[PDB]
Amino acid sequence: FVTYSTSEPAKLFGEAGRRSHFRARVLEATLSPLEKAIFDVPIEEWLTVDRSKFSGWRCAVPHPVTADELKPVDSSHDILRHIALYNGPVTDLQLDAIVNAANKTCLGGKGVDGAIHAAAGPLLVRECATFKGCDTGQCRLTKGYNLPARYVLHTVGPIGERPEELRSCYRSILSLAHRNRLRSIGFCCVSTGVYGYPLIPATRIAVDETIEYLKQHFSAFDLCCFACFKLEEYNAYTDCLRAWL
Amino acid sequence: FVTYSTSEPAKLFGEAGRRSHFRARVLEATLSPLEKAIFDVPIEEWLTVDRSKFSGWRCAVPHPVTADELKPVDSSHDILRHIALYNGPVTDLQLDAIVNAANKTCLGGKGVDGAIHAAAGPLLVRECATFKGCDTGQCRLTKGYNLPARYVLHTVGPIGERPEELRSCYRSILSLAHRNRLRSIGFCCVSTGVYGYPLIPATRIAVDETIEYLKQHFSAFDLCCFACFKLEEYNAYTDCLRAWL
Repeated sequence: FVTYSTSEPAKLFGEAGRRSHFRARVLEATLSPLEKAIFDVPIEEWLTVDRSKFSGWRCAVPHPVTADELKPVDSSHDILRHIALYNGPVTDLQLDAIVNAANKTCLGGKGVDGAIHAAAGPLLVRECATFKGCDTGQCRLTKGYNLPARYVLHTVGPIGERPEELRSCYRSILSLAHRNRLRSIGFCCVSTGVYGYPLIPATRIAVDETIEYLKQHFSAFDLCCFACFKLEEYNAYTDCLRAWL
Repeated sequence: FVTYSTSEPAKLFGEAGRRSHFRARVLEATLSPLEKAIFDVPIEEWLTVDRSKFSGWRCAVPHPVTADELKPVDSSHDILRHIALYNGPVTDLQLDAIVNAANKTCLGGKGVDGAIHAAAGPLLVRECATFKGCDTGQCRLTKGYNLPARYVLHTVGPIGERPEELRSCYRSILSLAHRNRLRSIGFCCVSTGVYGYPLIPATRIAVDETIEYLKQHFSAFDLCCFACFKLEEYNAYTDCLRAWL
């Protein structure tokens, strides 16, 4: 078997040119009047506008899930009344923001990242192309475009099992949402999955940081929802929350 | 609104470290005995083995589509009896190979690339990590693992509308499949979609190269199938094939 269509290169060198070239093509593309109208809404204004007034805006989710439909893990508990689990994709959630597990370029990728870009539509990556990427453990904020949610919080988790970098992601998301007075957030499972942060330790950290933030800042959030696409993820949160209790 | 969780960096610099680090974590991971058994099958041997004999192998597609279920565009025509269209994901196809629209690193990404890695399972990226990426217009061959198809042909199409680079992809895929005596190939729509190669010109090229290969090499293939996830794509092939006739 031959396994490549030409001679092998001198060594591995390709990658960063593709991404800069993609970023360049995204920035250079001509937006329609429909798209431009949506794209120019100032970011802070997007929270509250009526998005149906733009013919370019087509909600990507047929039946979005609103905050009133998300039951907390314990309505009696002073902290855990602000926490809910959703057994489905984070893109269903019509909240102030959802979290995207991004990479340093913020230009899309596999997994939840690709799902979010696909639901939000082409303007999401256009907004991401305009800023200088995202560092590991930090968070960027954009509009959510065709998402039911208003904003996306793009964070960059660690590749491996680096507890202090993943902690930082949760800290950055929570502080940035709070700074902008966003009151409901839908999380995805940052850094988990194939070759990533093992599920239970990751979930431990997510739960621990989010509860610590809620304890220390009474007035910050109405709801933090952990969207758990897979049943395994849902059960990890359930166990960690029960183990936290 | 604050849109980033810390100070802006001096300039955009991050990206290539993440990918090399991901590649490193993939290569360093310990395979199970089940996985190792599958992974060590020599590539040329994989075509013909009985994959059900490995407990690690779980076909990712419940009801795969075999070549006998793929009707050609014209059974009377000497060339077009070897061409079929499928209105569904390329991952359904149980053929000798399917084509992945990859990036230069071959480590996964958005779109069909992510779909293929997800269906094939974690060993696909492990095999990709072992080689020196893929150049634009060239093609790499790997085993397909949990895919119904035996192999994956990872090509790197151009980002923009570069006809000679996309031609090269089709030429590389076709010549590499033929060199290895693979006789049935499932294509995806290389380089198309948001910010990419416009659909009709891309499809023109795919059709033109594939038919030219079939004309010149009578004995190469039994079937080339264009998997068209979206109806728009299906109609583009139908029009190009009809326009070729």
